[PDB]
Amino acid sequence: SKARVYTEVNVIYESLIVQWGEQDDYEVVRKVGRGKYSEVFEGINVNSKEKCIIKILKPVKKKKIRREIKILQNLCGGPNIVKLLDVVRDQHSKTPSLIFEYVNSTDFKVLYPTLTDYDIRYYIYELLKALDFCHSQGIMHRDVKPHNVMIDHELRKLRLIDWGLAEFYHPGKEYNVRVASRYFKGPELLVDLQDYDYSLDMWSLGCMFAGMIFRKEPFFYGHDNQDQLVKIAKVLGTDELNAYLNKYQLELDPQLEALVGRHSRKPWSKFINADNQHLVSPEAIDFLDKLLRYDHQDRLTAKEAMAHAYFAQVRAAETSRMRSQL
Repeated sequence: SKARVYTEVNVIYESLIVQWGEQDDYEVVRKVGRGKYSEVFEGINVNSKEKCIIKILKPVKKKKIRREIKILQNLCGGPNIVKLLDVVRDQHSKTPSLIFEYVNSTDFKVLYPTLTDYDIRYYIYELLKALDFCHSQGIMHRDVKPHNVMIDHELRKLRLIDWGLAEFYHPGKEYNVRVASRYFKGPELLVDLQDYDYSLDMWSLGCMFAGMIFRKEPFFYGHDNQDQLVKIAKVLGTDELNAYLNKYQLELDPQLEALVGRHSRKPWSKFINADNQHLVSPEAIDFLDKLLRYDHQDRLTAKEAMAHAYFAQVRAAETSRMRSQL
C-alpha cells in the first residue's frame, strides 16, 4: 500500500546539525500550554519588541527534536504553516527552545460554536492549503486536530502548528501507529496498518469538519483506542470495515471484533438537527463523505479536496479578488 500522490518526493533528520541562535534574544512572559515533552509560552523578542511563541522542549529524544526542526525549516514560507523564527539553546544546559511567530488565536471550544457556514468553508480551505503544501514537500503532519489549528478569527488567519509528530513520507515504509490524538486517529492507526501515508491527515481533517458542521465535538468520541474504532464502525458500518480489512489483509483481535459487532452504515443526514442545519448542505455532506472512508487510498487528497464544489464560493471569491487587484 503506497500513496496516490507524492510517493517519490523523498526518493528524488538523523545526521542533521542545526544552527543555534542566541537564547538571550527571547524571553518567556506567560505560559499558554504544555505537551507530553514540551511547555509552550508567550514570549518577546527583546531586540525587535515583537511577540512570539516559545516552545521549551524537555530534552527527551534529540532525534525527535532534530526531526521537528528539519521539517519546520523545510516548510518555511509555506501557506498557513507556522513560521519558525529561531532555534536556541542554553549553551550550558542541553535544553533547546523553538521560537515561533505569535498567533493571537481563539480557542476552538469558544470559536467553533460561533462559526458560520462561510467561516467553515473559508478556514477548512485555508487548512487544506497547509496540508497540500506539506504533503507536496513529502511531509505528513500526523497530528491534525482543532488544538493544532490556530485561528486568529479577527485577522481571518489560520496556522497549522505543532509539528512534533510530523514525519517524512517514504513509500512502503512502516510507521509508528502511536501518532495523532485519539479522536482524530484514522482506521489505519486503529487496526495497526503501518504503511500509511498523507491520507492519514485527511481522515483527521474529516473528523474536524464533521465536528464543526454538525456542532458535535469531537465527532468520534471513543473512551479508549478500541472504543474509538467502535464509534467509527457505528457510523461508517461494519461491511465497509470488512472490505477494508480484506483489502489490506488485516484481522481484528477477537475481543475488539466482539466490541465492534455489526452495524449498518448511518446516513450523514442523521446528524442534522435544528441547531446545525444552517451549517449543513448537500455539498458539505458530499465532501465529508469523501474524507471519512476506511480505505485511506479512497480518501480525497488535499488538492482534490480543494477542488470540491463545497469550496466553489471560496475559490470564486479569490479569483474575483485577483482580477480586481490586477
